Amino acid sequence: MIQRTPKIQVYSRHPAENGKSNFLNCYVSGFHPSDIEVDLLKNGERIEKVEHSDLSFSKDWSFYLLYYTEFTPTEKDEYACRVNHVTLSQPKIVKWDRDM
Amino acid sequence: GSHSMRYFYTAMSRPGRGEPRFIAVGYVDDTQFVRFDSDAASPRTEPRAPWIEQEGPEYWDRNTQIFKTNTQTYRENLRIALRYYNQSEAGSHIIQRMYGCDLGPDGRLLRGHDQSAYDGKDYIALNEDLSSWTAADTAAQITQRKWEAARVAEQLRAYLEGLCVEWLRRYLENGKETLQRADPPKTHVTHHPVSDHEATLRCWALGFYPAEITLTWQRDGEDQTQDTELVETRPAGDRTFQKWAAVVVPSGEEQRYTCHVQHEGLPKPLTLRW
Amino acid sequence: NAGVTQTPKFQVLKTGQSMTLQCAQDMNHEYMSWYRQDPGMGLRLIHYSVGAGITDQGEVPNGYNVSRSTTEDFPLRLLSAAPSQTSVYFCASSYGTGINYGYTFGSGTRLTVVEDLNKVFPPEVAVFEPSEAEISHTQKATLVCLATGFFPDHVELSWWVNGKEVHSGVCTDPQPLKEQPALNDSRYALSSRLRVSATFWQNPRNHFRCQVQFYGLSENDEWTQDRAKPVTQIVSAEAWGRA
Amino acid sequence: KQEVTQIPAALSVPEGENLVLNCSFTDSAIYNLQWFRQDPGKGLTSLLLIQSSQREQTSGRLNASLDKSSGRSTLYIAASQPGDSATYLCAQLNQAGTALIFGKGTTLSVSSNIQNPDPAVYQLRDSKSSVCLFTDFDSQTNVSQSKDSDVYITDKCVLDMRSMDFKSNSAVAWSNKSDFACANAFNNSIIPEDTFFPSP
Amino acid sequence: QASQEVKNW
Repeated sequence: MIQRTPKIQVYSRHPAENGKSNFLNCYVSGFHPSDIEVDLLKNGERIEKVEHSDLSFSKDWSFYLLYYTEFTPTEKDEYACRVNHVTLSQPKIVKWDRDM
Repeated sequence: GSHSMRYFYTAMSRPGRGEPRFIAVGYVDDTQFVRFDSDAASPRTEPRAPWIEQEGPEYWDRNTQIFKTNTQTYRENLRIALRYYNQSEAGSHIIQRMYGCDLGPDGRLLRGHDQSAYDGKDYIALNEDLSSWTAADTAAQITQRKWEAARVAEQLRAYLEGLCVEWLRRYLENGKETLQRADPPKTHVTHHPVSDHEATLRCWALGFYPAEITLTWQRDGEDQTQDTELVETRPAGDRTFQKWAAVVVPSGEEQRYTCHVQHEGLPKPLTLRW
Repeated sequence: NAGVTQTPKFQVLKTGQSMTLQCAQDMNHEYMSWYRQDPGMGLRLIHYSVGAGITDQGEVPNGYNVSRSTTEDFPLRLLSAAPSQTSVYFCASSYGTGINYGYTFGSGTRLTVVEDLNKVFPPEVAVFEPSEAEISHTQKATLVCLATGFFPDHVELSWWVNGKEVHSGVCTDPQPLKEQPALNDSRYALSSRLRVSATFWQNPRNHFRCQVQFYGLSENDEWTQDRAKPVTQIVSAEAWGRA
Repeated sequence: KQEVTQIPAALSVPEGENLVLNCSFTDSAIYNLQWFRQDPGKGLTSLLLIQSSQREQTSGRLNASLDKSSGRSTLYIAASQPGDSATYLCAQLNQAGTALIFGKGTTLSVSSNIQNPDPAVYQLRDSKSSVCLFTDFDSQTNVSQSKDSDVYITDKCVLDMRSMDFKSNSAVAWSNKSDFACANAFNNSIIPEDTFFPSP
Repeated sequence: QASQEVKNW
């Protein structure tokens, strides 16, 4: 079983804005094996409302998947994405940045 | 111009959590139109595109029955590979398959493909002759002999040169409203600076399709263009695509660099800067 | 050599017995199938195998079990025999599920399940010599053979002239006639004919043999009846020249 | 769900006359149509294979057609020979390619030319263990079942000697009781006949 | 449309 590390890219589809609901996207690409545990966290608390796009793989035999949920950004700008894969020795977390 | 139809097969063993799982997904160009999942309560082909819906019951029955036989076949192929590579039956393995036909701009066949993989590594593949295989491992050469004796590639050549091309042309004309839309991209420019004699700047693209796009940071045609940090196109989930390119420029070169935007929907090359 | 070989060709079971029907190919065919033919119902699918270890049911699968451990054999087991399973069973093979190639079948297996093996009976072959009036009228010798009182229909009729078979000037009934029309156990009856030049029969040094082969039980099968076990046997018959 | 219908279910064609066997099916995206012939005890012999893409296919005296639009196929057989008599079966391939939908078949009865007709009856040596042979009859002639009452009768059948180019339809009748010395037992229809007397 | 061709390893 070849092990390929997931590539994580948390970027909102629509531009960030003060106090208006938006889309949170957590793109997971280039990971193999397929089993992945991805969740979106609000201030470190799992959002129990999440919808993931159906699984597919690319020409390099890497699976790619998306999770999307509804979040209302506020200027505390605290939002993130936690991903676990067999290649990840310890779970890795990536914080959402409005822009930088 | 070039139009493709591909079917993506995924079969993965999950010892202890259930029987192996077969995922079948069909794509025309870069658009998904059919989906099959063994873990669905009623395993059947689901429409994933607007034009494919008008199809009648017999279209779905056939594909569904084929996916269901494929579910059972690739489960044994997973068991087969365990004997070939001398692996533990309790291991969790994945078999993937890419096949389809590439159509020429004149409506004639360009290329046919049937590549296969085991646990991410290429197992076997069909050559552009549509008559011979390319076995990677010593294990696949055992399979190549079996397929060479069973005239498998011959049966595959009929599909690739026949049924594949007819229905690809069929799918294109019925969904041309979306398949040939060629929505062009957008441009937005920002600069995130460390300020210690340095700064970062980003050239962006928004809402384009197909995903084919080029982003290049030529610095007024400076010999060096590769300091940049490019990222892969990321889906907006709005059926739209987004991509940004980053560059760290020493402070004192605000507009020396020249972003290079290229998309098929935009016929003329777009060179837009801050 | 090539083809699909089906074993056995004929067999007689009683209710509740077990038996495997064998189907073999060496034509590198990954697909194999099992069909049954019953009058008025056509050929009906029992089981198919798109490959080794893969197996699925067909239109009428109840009472039948199969196996595809090897790519070359696709057996059919009758776990418990039933009167409804009396049929002709055909095995077909092909390279796979594509349209490019076609199916090849075997000779066929005629199976008869009986309530009692007691009803099974060997044939009574007899040969009757040609008519004298026929000689003058037609210049040819009509030789008739009659097999009487044989159950089941698992028989074959062959005319041997001297040491070799003859397929010229021979008529054998396509379908036998039940001695008792309305009874299931009715011992069957078959008629065959051999017409030759009258000179061949008028010559007294030529031998013609009417030979029926019956397919019945084996030494292993039980037979507490006083009569002889109706085992697979040949009941030949003989004719020499007469004037 | 997938039904194949072969009409007509039987045919009777004179020798040397061309005939057509028809087959009906439901059009699919891709499929093959195959024709077989079943001779008693020989199993299924493959004859021709046509595919959905093709419209016609020929081999010697056999031509197969396929119209995807009408869901029908035809088997043309030229210069009908007596040996061509068998049960002919048409079959389509199911949508997933896992099976061959088979029709109930159509029987062919090619009639041989009886050059010189001389309908007659004769008797043979049966008392040892009364059988007689009605033979040399017309092609149109048929038979009866003797009232199905302890008297035994078989249907007609042709043998051919190429030694003398001689074809004879033949039939047998017999009974353990010797009370009847070759009573033809034919639908009480002894009135319209010129056949030779059955008595030895 | 999917290929009905069975590939057995």
